[PDB]
Amino acid sequence: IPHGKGGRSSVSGIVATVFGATGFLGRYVVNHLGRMGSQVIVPHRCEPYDTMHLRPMGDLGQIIFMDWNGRDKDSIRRAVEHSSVVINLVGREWETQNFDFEDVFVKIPQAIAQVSKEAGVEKFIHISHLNADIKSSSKYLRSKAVGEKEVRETFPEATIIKPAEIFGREDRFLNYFANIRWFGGVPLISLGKKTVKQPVYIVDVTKGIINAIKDPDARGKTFAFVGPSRYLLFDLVQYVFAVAHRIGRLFEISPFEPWTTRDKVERIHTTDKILPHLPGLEDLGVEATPLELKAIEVLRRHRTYRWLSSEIEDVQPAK
Amino acid sequence: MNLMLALLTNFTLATLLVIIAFWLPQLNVYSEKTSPYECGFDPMGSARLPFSMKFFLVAITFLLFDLEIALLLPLPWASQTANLNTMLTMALFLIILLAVSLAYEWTQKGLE
Ligand SMILES: NC(=O)c1ccc[n+]([C@@H]2O[C@H](COP(=O)([O-])OP(=O)(O)OC[C@H]3O[C@@H](n4cnc5c(N)ncnc54)[C@H](OP(=O)(O)O)[C@@H]3O)[C@@H](O)[C@H]2O)c1
Repeated sequence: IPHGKGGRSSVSGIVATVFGATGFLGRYVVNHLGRMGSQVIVPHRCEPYDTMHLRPMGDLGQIIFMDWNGRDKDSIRRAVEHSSVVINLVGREWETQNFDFEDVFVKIPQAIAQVSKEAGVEKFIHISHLNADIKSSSKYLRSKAVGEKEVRETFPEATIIKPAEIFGREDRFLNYFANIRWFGGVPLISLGKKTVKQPVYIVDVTKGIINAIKDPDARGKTFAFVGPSRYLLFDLVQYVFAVAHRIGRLFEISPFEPWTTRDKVERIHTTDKILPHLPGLEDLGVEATPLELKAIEVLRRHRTYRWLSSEIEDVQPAK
Repeated sequence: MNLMLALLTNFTLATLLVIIAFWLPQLNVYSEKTSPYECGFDPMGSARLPFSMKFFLVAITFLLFDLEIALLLPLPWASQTANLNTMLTMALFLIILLAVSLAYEWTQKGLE
């Protein structure tokens, strides 16, 4: 039950449990739950120090930390016992040299679709992507579609979310570009055919959740997040170099956290603008943010003062 | 032929240790907030570098006292010599010729 103003130090009824919550997507969620105030039980894998910038979000006794491996059952059956909602965003990029990567999107969202489901939770939420299609792409992009399909068997009403591609503040998607101060700028693959996707702004995706977390009546009704205005061009890569003007890893360096001479060069250019009958963002209101307002901020190289911004795009066509 | 391999050892050991500190163990692609910070423990300095007169005369004055020590430099080689009344009375000239250049400037230095 709620009480008083929801500024800080209130009760607000909900008791979430947000798995992951260290990466760019999982962290920025917990910031908006350390405002309205709630028992946001965040468990973390193996990181004592790398989670320290998360503590001045929970007021005093709001958040709480636990350690958990993920494959073992009861390590994820001990935190899910006292909860109201539980959302999932676990996962990564490329296959690691210890794990198997196949069932990690199958058994592990099912390992927390175990007695977690039975114990009395509600509003269990998973994530998707706008390009995860069971047609022959990719090793990561499909086998996420296994997680769309093989985990849908349990919890027949979830509101699994299907956000668009994200541009943000500390992300990897747009930041994979303009970090290519290198012996050449090679696009994918010297072509501007299907560029670009829908770069939704990360504040909207973390505002969609917290409007769905007490919506009500949003269970089973999966959602797909609208992007900015409107499609975009290959001019994006030219626009990135327009204004730019050309955790827990190791002690010295981690010798393998690469740029992946594999599927990753084409894990983003397979676009597949999916079904526009999905409800999917504006009805999960209210949020609609462009790119050309929030583009100055995260792009940051050695000029640092002089921008003189005028670069834009028409729509582009098929708008 | 080691003079010249007496120093190219010393500089390739020098440039070795800097790139195994500036490069290698470094690469800060994580959070690495290089935002507007790093401004040398301050903020934005909208002023440029202003001229300071009392810190220009210190440059020129040294340069004109630096020349005639190189004239004064071959005094130990001017010992094992011929006619030495010339050698003594000319060696005393340059020092006084350096000394007067003090005393004229010494009546106006400024807060140096
Ligand atoms: N919606 C989108 O547009 C989009 C884009 C890219 C990726 N994704 C996927 O959607 C989620 C977004 O995550 P993100 O953007 O914050 O990047 P992220 O680096 O994948 O962060 C997610 C967290 O999951 C952790 N993790 C990886 N393997 C794990 C395992 N076996 N067990 C427990 N934790 C594990 C990661 O490292 P730790 O174990 O150290 O915590 C990380 O902290 C991820 O699942 C991601 O693969 C979505």
